Formats: sequence, structure tokens, C-alpha cells
Amino acid sequence: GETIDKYWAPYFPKPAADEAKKSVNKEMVGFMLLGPVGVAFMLYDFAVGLEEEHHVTIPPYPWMRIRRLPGMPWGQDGLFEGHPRVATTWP
Amino acid sequence: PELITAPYDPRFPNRNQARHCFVRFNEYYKCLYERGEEHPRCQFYQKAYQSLCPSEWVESWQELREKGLWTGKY
Amino acid sequence: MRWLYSTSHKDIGLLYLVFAFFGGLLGTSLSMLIRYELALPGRGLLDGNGQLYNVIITGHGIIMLLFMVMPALFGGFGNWLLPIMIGAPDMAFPRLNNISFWLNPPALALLLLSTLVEQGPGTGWTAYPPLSVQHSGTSVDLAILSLHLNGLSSILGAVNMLVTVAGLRAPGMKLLHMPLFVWAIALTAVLVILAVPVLAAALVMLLTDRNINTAYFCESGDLILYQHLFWFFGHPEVYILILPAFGIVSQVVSFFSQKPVFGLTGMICAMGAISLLGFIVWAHHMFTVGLDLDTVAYFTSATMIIAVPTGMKIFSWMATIYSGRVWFTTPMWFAVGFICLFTLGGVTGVVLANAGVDMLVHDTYYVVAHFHYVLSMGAVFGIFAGVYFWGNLITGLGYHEGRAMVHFWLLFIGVNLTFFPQHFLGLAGMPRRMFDYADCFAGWNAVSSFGASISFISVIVFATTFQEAVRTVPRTATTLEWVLLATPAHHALSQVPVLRTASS
Amino acid sequence: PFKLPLDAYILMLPITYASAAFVAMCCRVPTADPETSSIAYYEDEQKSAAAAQRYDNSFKQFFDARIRNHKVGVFQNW
Amino acid sequence: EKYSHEEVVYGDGHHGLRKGYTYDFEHGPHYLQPEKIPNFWSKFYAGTGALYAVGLGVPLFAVWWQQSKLKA
Amino acid sequence: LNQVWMSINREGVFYGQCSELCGANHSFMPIVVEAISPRQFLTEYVKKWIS
Amino acid sequence: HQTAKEFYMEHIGKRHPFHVLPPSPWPMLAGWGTYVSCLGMAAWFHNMPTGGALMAFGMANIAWTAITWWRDCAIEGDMGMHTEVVRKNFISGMWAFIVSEALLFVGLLWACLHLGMSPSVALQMQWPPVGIEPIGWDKRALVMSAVLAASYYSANVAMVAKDPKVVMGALATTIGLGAMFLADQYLEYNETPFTITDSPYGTTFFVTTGFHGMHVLLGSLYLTAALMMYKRTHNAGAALKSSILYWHFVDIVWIAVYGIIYVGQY
Amino acid sequence: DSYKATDFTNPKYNYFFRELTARVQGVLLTGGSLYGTWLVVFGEAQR
Amino acid sequence: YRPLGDKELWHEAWMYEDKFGTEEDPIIVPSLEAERIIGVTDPEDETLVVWGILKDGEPPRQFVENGEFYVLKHVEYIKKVGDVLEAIEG
Ligand code: HEA
Ligand code: HEA
Ligand SMILES: [Cu+2]
Ligand SMILES: [Mg+2]
Repeated sequence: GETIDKYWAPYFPKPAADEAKKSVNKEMVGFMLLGPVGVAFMLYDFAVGLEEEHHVTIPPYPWMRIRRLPGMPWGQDGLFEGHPRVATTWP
Repeated sequence: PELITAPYDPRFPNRNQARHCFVRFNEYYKCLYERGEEHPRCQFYQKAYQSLCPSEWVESWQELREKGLWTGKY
Repeated sequence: MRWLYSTSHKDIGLLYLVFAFFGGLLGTSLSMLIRYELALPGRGLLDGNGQLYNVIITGHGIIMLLFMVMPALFGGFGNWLLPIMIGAPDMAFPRLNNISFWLNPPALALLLLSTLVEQGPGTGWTAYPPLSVQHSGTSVDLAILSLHLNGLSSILGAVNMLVTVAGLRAPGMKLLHMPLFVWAIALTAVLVILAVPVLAAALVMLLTDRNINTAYFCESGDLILYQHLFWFFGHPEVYILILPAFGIVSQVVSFFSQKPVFGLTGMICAMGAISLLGFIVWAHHMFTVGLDLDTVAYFTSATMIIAVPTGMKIFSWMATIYSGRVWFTTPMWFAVGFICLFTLGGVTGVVLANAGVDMLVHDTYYVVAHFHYVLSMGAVFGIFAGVYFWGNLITGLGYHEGRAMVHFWLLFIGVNLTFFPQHFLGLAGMPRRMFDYADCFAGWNAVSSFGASISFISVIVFATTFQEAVRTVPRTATTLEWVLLATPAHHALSQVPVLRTASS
Repeated sequence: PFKLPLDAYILMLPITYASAAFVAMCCRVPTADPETSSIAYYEDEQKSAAAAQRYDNSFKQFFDARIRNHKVGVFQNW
Repeated sequence: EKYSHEEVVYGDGHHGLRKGYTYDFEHGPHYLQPEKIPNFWSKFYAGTGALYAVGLGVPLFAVWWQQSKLKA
Repeated sequence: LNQVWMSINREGVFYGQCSELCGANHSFMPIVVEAISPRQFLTEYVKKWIS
Repeated sequence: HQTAKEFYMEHIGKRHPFHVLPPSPWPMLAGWGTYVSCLGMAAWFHNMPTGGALMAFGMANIAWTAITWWRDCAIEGDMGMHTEVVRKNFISGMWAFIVSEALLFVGLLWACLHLGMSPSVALQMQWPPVGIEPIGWDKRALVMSAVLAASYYSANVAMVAKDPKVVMGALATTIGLGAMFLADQYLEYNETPFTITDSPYGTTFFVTTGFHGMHVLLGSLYLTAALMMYKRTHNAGAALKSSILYWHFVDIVWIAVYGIIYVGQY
Repeated sequence: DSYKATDFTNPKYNYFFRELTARVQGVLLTGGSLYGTWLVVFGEAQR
Repeated sequence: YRPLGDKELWHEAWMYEDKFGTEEDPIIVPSLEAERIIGVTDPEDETLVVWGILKDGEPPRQFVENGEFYVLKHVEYIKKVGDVLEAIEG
């Protein structure tokens, strides 16, 4: 009950209850302007996720799949890369 | 006797002249596609890129053309 | 326990100073191999191993730039002196001040351990790709991780300094009554915060090029972008290392002239103008890389404007000594030697700032002579000026005056006869970072190698200057650290001093 | 923090000049010839030559008369 | 006791000489008292000699290490 | 592809080195330029490279 | 111990409003943990065995020491050691740290602007390179923009509110909207038709967005640690304000990242 | 009367967080540093 | 006292006094110990600062030329003026 924060408390006054609620309403107007619609579209996007497919193979251009060192520190393909898309045959 | 080299292209003003090399190399094959093979302008473009581009760059560009990895239309 | 778990700024500053002395010993040792290989044409003690020579110059340049000057000035004198000088009882974040130190022995250990791995990191202190990428193995990664840790140390220290200045000042003391050392340290902290993370970003790009097969500086990337980012860091870096030297020279010159500093607001505006212009002239290190003529034109015209505030500072130091009551001791000589020999290093920078002249002397020993003037006469003299000035306050030991003058004269003879012939070598066309040269360059290289031995012997004699101290009682001073006892207590400023304005 | 001394405005004139030159240099680069992400920019030879010659002439045309007069030095060394 | 929040916050209220110190550095008038360490000048010169030896001998060892690797 | 425009006033043999750090043998890449008259260049030297 | 608080009041507390710390062991352990994790990271780059394990061991040691340090800071904040001037010092320190991180992001986006605007002959002077399919702005990135703007406004709600329930709800809403940003970024990283080794476009995109996502994660963990301290005492002090400032900084960084990479195709 | 067992900053948890970790982590970093030094020095890179 | 507007409430005033210290009427500086460092500016130049040490039981002391005289007094509490006496507002 004799803490430093309480000891120096009267020398650092707070800068001066319904105005707080008015400010909360003012900020919540901008919150609800973009809040529910983004959550709704993101919850739609979580269910239209890894179901579509792409079969566009990419020719092995010199700027594609740089291998200045052999492989990667974790393995052969890239991280987070389920399906490589650059042609490994080329033809 | 007089020696003929690549002329100054106003389109390429910087000290790095790699783009002048590339555009002349591409204008040669565009001339070859459009205006025949023995047109004087195509020979002008050929001597123009041969005068600017290093031989290693050119041979890398024909191996990319032969492998099919050239992004030009023609 | 005391030196491992400390939260006091005075113990941490002393630890920084001892660390910086160790780094200076390492870079002195690495520099006798450079001068002992270069003494004669042909092959010396390195047996013609060029990769080992590149490793030696890279490690030596990095060590002397980052583990000697910055831990001595910014970390050593700033941490010990700033809270006493502004009247703060401690730092704003006392445990952040201990991690700002303790990230430096890991970085030094990584840098020294990269030399024993594979063939070492022979790239230069700038570490340009694709030479840094082409190095196979582990050494370059250890070197860049060492630079990352040292940059984190610097950023944490700068944050702690900037908050300690702004919020723990003595009552009544505004931003008009702080000494110029405090102003220099604050501006150095601002420069560190604005400049070091760009280097960190460039180094992360270098690791992703080396180990993740990315395309930053590569076949399909742009290698000039590395030089842009690195020198956008690196030109603020050399001003980070010289501003605390300016502050120490101001405090030393004002002390023994029995006078205040001439033009205090002009001094502060000059340091601010130096700090601001250091962020828009970085590309004078890139005149020969093939930039457009307009860019080179701007970077030529803007670099020479840095001459005006530095000249104002030098002339104000001369005006401070002017019309005073001057007593010449060992710190006063190191300041007079600073002002004399920093001017010699600064005027060659104006020559280098002109781009057409720089086409002849780029990557020659002319540049080496320039930056060993502004760093071995600018920062080393400033460091040694503070060691003899505040030494009995910091360490509790006095120094023998005769041996200190012997050390000053041996150093002054050694470093002048080392880097002055390198101007003539660089004008003639001797290139940098080479261990074998043409037969005609033998004479000035022999002279410079003779001078480096005198510099080494001067380093040896410095360890003999220390002796027992005499303690007296203070009454008055013009700065707060001279009314304290030698040594002060663990909690210096047991009561917080206040500044009272005179009444009517 | 203090009263700016009569020096500091004389410092601030070339400092403002250097800042304006830096801003103009950074601004004119995305209006230059090699900053085009296409090959079809160069197939219009009239516009590309006009743009690149305009990139040459500005900030160099101030110096053409003294380049022709060899005013390359402060003194006159023949 | 011995692990309370007050021990964390205000430290441990130790008074006097700590363990092997001959002077009180925490609460005495001087935080460094180099005239009270017994045999101080022997230890100072031994430590300075060790610092000089290591700081001048680490690059020599790194030169000898890299050249012993080639000569094999 | 960095371009340089150069015109030499007098004949002679001019020396140089490489001025960017590039490895262990950075010291040992010198440059020598031999300058001759244009009529000699266009009547004798270029006849060495006609196939 | 009982007189140690008495000694602190008599000699430090009653003289000035600033906090003086006892000796601490965590900076030394954090420094040597950085050393161990750097050795591990160097071994893990060049595919040495037991190198990734060493790097994870060092990073776990760093994280544990950082959590112990921050628990000590929260303990000292709950025994009333920090006055109002100490809390303003905390806010100023966070401002300086934010300026450092902003310059790091400026350096990161410098490379994106440089590489994207002038494609080299190695890319056959086409940006974006042929084969690379750019991620558009009229798709899931716009949903991320709306979500993160909502998180900005909800963190702005919690700064001015005085009801503890509204503050806790606004903090939880901002934390949950931040976690929805990351789980959607994971889906972008998995569905994208380019990798980090595919052109400077892929390199710059993945490095910049990865740094931004790691900052989103760190800000969300900071806001979460600020909420649990408000849950116990209904008083957070500097932990709430600094975390809201850091979250606003992340929201400001996202504006530049989106406008440069997703809109500008750089 | 202001501390629960669920509370992270409980005074009964101070020995585990502050005293045991100070020596356990102190020996773990020594062991990790020696092994990392030997691994980087005397190890062969496979990539 | 001087006007306490734009002053921090914890600054321990006496430094905000309306009195010029003379030899016959000095300024009494409170102290928690037997000695205390204070700082006096030069009356003809604000940029010049002199720090001195006052001792208990000593004659009045001047620090700068044509400046105030000061006497130290050892007290148990120093009035943190800004909430100590302007809250009293007597
Ligand atoms: C702080 C910077 C600093 C200092 C002091 C020095 C000091 C010296 N340096 Fe060097 N040097 C560099 C920075 C420095 N150098 C850099 C950045 C490079 C570039 C490397 C590269 O290109 O990659 C370089 C490279 C370099 C070269 C060029 C090599 C080449 O191009 O191949 C040469 C040539 O002679 C040289 C020699 C010397 C000599 C003889 C000294 C002598 O002065 C010896 C030192 C003597 C001293 C007295 C200074 C030591 C200071 C202390 C001991 C004070 C500390 C004390 C306390 C804290 C109490 N060093
Ligand atoms: C202490 C560090 C330090 C300091 C303070 C400086 C200060 C300056 N430097 Fe330098 N510099 C370096 C460290 C430093 N430098 C390093 C380490 C390198 C090499 C980097 C590498 O490793 O590659 C380098 C290289 C370097 C280059 C790159 C050239 C090249 O390598 O090819 C340039 C170009 O402009 C330059 C110029 C200047 C100028 C104009 C100043 C000015 O600030 C100096 C201004 C001072 C004066 C001019 C003297 C005082 C003024 C007067 C007495 C008034 C009268 C003057 C006039 C009327 C003109 N220096
Ligand atoms: Cu520079
Ligand atoms: Mg160079």
C-alpha cells in the first residue's frame, strides 16, 4: 500500500463517462463498415479453397526454378509446394 | 579502307547497352520473318547485333531459341 | 556475477571499453600481417596464398570498423557518461543496456570462427556479390550473421540512448544546457536507427541468394541494387563513428582552454546538417559501376556540401582555443592532433567527391590513405583523448605523464609515416586489396611497412602508462562528472541535481 | 530547441538545394527510357527516340556550350 | 520467502562485503576501489599480459590453421 | 554492357590492372593496350583476322 | 528482504520517479542463445545433419529467456514500480523500435521497386516474366484488406473505451481478426502459381509478405499477452497502448505492401 | 488474495521460472555452443 | 513563487522561487543528505552552466559571479511543489 506508483500518483494527474461511449460508437461505425463483410467473405473463401485445380505447366525458362545450389535446405521441391507447375520434361 | 561498326541508336541513351544488343538481335529475326532473308535491312540488323553483343550472349540466345524458350512472337 | 548480471550503465560502459580494447588488439595483430606481406615485392610470409590475404583484410576491416570504434565511443563513453552528464540516475531501460552489450561477444566469436572454417570469408568488408555468393561453405554465412548480431546491438543501444536523453533529463535542464557530447551521442543514435535496418535487409537478401536460391543479386537479378542498399547504410556508418569523437574533442578543448565552446548553436546546427546530408550522398562509392551521368552529377554536387559544416566545427574549435588560458597535457595534444590531422583526411575526401577525378583513383591506395586519416587520426585520437581525460574517473587509476607523451609521439610518428606514402602509391595507380605489386612501388611500401612497426610499438607502450591515482575533493565544475569523486559510487547522483535559473 | 543562428540559414540554402535535387532525380527516373516493362515500347521508333533524346538533353544542355569551350577547369590550362 | 515477488522486485537486502570483495561496491562511496584488491598490480599486469597475448595470437593461429590445411 | 567512348592521342604501350576484388588471384590480371596509327591498323593488323 | 523494500523507498523511490533494477541474468543467456541459433542456422543452410535441430534448440532457448524476461517485467509492473513518466518512456521506446522496423520495410520495398520497374535482359525485358501469373487485387487480398482495416478500427475501439467488457471484447476481436489474416495468407502461399525460386517477382513477393506476416504474428501475440494482464486486474498501463501502437504500425505497413506488390505488380 | 493457480505471474512459480531455468538453460547453452562449434568447424557441407 | 503553469508537478520547487539570493538573505536549498549538487546558470548568459556542491553548516556560497547565494538545509521531506502547495493554494 506504499508503492512507488501510489507515492507519485498525485503528481501525475489523469487528463480529465458518456464521452467514452460516444467515442466507442464513433469508432464502431467504422468497425462495422468493413467488419462483417470481410469476415463473411473470408469464411466463404475458407470453403472454396483447395478444390479448384490448375494444369498449366510452365516451360523451364532460365528464370524459373533457380538451382544455384542443389535442392533446398528442407528437400527437393519448394516449401508449401504441393504441386510443382514448371515442366520437368521439356520437350 | 574503312571500318564499319554499329551506329549510335538514339533510343538507347544510358551507359548500360544490354538493351541495345537485345533489341537489335530481335529486330534481326523480325526482319528475317517479315522482309525475306536477303533484304539489306536484315543484313544491317545482323551486322548491328554482331557488332554489339558478346558471342556467349548470342549463342545462349540461339540455344534458348532452339529449345523453344524464346518469348518473341516470331 | 557483477560483470555478468549488471544493470548499471557505468559497469556496462567499462565492459564496452575493455571489449573495444580487445578488438583493437585483434585488428592491430591482423594489420601487421598486411604490412609484413606488402613490405617487399613477391611473396612474403603468406606463401602466396591470396585467399588467406583476402580473409585477413576482410576480418581486419570488419573488426576495426565495428568491434573497436563503435564499442569504444558509442557504447563505452556514451553509456558511462550520458546519464551522469544529463543528470539521469540511470538509463531508461537498464536490462536492454546489458543485452546491447552481450550480443557483441557472440558476433565477435562468429566472425573469428568463420576464419577457421573452409577457406574463410575473403570478400572485403563490403562483401560484394557474386563473389560473396560464389564462396562455397559456411564462413560467409557466419560473417553475415555476425554483422546481423552487431547491428541488433547497435539498434538496441540507440533506442536506449534516445529514450534516456528525451525523458530522464535533470529538472530545469532543457535542450540548450546539455554538453555537445550528449548532442553528438543523440544524433549518432538517430543515425543508427535510420541506417542499420537497411543493412539488415540487404544482408537477409544476401543469405536468401546464397542459401535459398532466390533472385535478388544473381543472373536474373540486379547486382547494383546491393551496392545501393549497402552504401545507403555505409555512408551513415562512417558518420556514426566520428560524431562521438567530435563530442570528446569539444569537451577536451573546452576544458583545458578554460573557456566555453565557441558557437554552441552553430556547433549543434553543423552536427545536425552533417547528420542530414549523410543520407543523400551514398552513391559516391559507386562512380565506376556504370550509373547514368545525371545521377553521378547529383552525387558529385551534393557530396562537397559536407565540407561546410565540418569546416565550421573545426574553425569553432580553433576559436575555442583562441583567447583562452591553454595548458597542454596528453588529452590536449590528442585533440590538437585530431584537429590538425582530420583536416588532412577531409580535404582528400573533397577530391574523391569529384567524379571525374575519382575515375583515376577509385580502388587505389589513395582511398586507403583518405580513410585511414579520418579513422586513425579521427576516431583513434578521439578515443585516446578520452582515455587520458576521464580515466581516473572511470577506472580508478592515474597515468604517468611522461610515458603517455612517449606513447603519443610514437603513435603520431608511426601512423603519419604509414599512410602518407600511400597517397603517392594511389596517385601512381597502385590498386587496393592486392598482396603483390609492380617492382617500382617498392620504396613507399617499404616506408609504410617501417611506419606500421612504430605504430605497433606505440600500442605496446600504452600498457605501461597506468599507475596509482590520487584522490581529492571537488567543489565546482562546468559539467556534472567533475563534481563527483573518483571513482563515483554505484548509484552516482544519490540526489537528483536540478538546474536553477537566476531570478531578477 | 534554440534560436537558429545566422549561420544556419546559409547552411540551409544548399541543403534545400540538395534535397530538391535529390527529389527531382528520384522523380525523373520513372519518366525515363529504360524504365519500361515491355519489348513493345521500342517498336515505335519515333516516340522512343524522342523520349530518350529528351532524357539526354535535360540537365546536359546547360553544359553544352562549355563542353564545346572545354571549360573543364577553374583556371585556363591552355 | 526467498522466492517472493519482493525478492524479484527489490533484490536481496544484502549488506556489507559480498563474498570475497574487500570493499562494498554497491553501497560504498566508490564502485571501483582498485587500491584495496590485495596484490592488485600483479593481477592487473597478468590480466593485461593475457589480453595482449590472446589479442595478438588469435590471428596468428588462424593463419597457421589455414596454411596447415593446404600443406597436407 | 557498359560502354566507354575512347580516343587516343599518341601511340605507345599502356599498362593497367584489374580494380575490383575478385578472388585469390586478383593481383594477377593485368591489362596492356598497344596503340598504333590508323593506317597501319587498317592495312596490316586487320589482315591478320581475315579468314 | 523486509528491509530491502524499506531501503528502496528510502534511497531510490522517494527521490525520483524512475525505476532502478536489481541484477538480472537474462541478457547474457539471450546473447549466447543467439550465438547457438546462429551456428545452427549456418549448419541448416548447407544441409549438415543435426543442424535444423540445433537451430530450433537455440531459438527455443531464446524464446524461453524472452518469456521469462517479459514475465519479470509484468511482475514489476504489478508491484507498482512504474510511474507515469516510466510508462511514457515505454511508449517512446516503442516508437523508436517502430521507426527501425519501418526502415527495414523501406529497404525491403526498395528492392521490389528496383527489380520490378526495369526488367533486365536476363528476363528478356518483360515484367512480370512469362510463365509467372501475378496475384490480383480483385480477389482474396481485398478480403484481407477489409479484414485488417476492421482490425485497425477494433483496436482503435479498445484504446478509448472505459468499460472493461468492451475493452476485452475489442481486444479479442482484433486478435481474432489478426489470426484470420494469417490463416488466409497460408492459403495464398499454397494456391499460388509461383515459388520463391521462380523469378525476382516470386522472390520479392514471398520475402516481403513473409516478413509482414511474421510481424502480424508477433503483434497478435503481443496483443494476446496484453489481454491476459487486463483480464486479471482490469489495468494494463503501457502494455495495452504499446501493443495497439504496434498493431497500427502493422496495419500501416500492409498499405504500402498491398499498394506496391498487389496493385503495382512489382 | 490476488493470485490464482491459473495465473502466470504467481509467486509460487518464481522458483521454476527464475532459479531453475537460470542453471538449466545455463548448462544447455554451454552444451549447444560446444556442439555447434565442433559441427561448423569439423563438419562437411552436403549443399 | 514563480507562476507554476507549464511546470511539472514533481520538480521540487524552491528552484521556482521569487527571490534573488543575497549575502544577508540567501536561498535555502533543502537536502536529504549532508551535501547536494545543484546547478546555477550565468546571469549574463543562459547557455553557461556551473555545478557546485553545497555542504551543511557552511556560510552562504556563491557559484557564478554576480549570482545568488545559497545555504543548504538538511530536511526529512522536500516539498514536491506542483501538488504539495498549489493544492494547498494558500
Ligand atoms: C577503425 C578503422 C581502422 C583502423 C584504426 C585501422 C588501422 C591500421 N590499418 Fe587498416 N583498414 C580498415 C580500417 C582501419 N584500419 C578498413 C575498413 C579496411 C578495408 C578492408 C577491406 O578492404 O576489406 C582496412 C584495410 C587496411 C589496408 C589496405 C589493405 C589492402 O587494401 O589490401 C592497410 C594497408 O596498409 C591497413 C593497415 C593499417 C595499419 C598499419 C593500421 C595501424 O593504425 C594499426 C592500428 C593502430 C592503432 C593504434 C589503432 C588501434 C586502436 C586502439 C588499440 C584503440 C582502442 C583502445 C581502447 C578502447 C582503450 N588496413
Ligand atoms: C571516419 C570515417 C569517415 C569520414 C568522417 C569520411 C568523410 C568524408 N569522406 Fe569518406 N570514406 C571512408 C570514411 C570516412 N569518410 C571510408 C571507410 C571509405 C572507403 C569505403 C570502402 O571501404 O570502400 C571512404 C571513401 C570515400 C569516398 C568513396 C571514394 C572511393 O572509394 O572511390 C568518397 C567520395 O566522395 C569520400 C568523401 C568524403 C567526404 C567529402 C567527407 C567529408 O565528410 C569530409 C569533410 C571535411 C573536410 C572537407 C575538411 C574540413 C573542412 C574545412 C577545413 C573547410 C575548408 C574546405 C573546403 C573549402 C573544401 N570518402
Ligand atoms: Cu562515403
Ligand atoms: Mg570498386
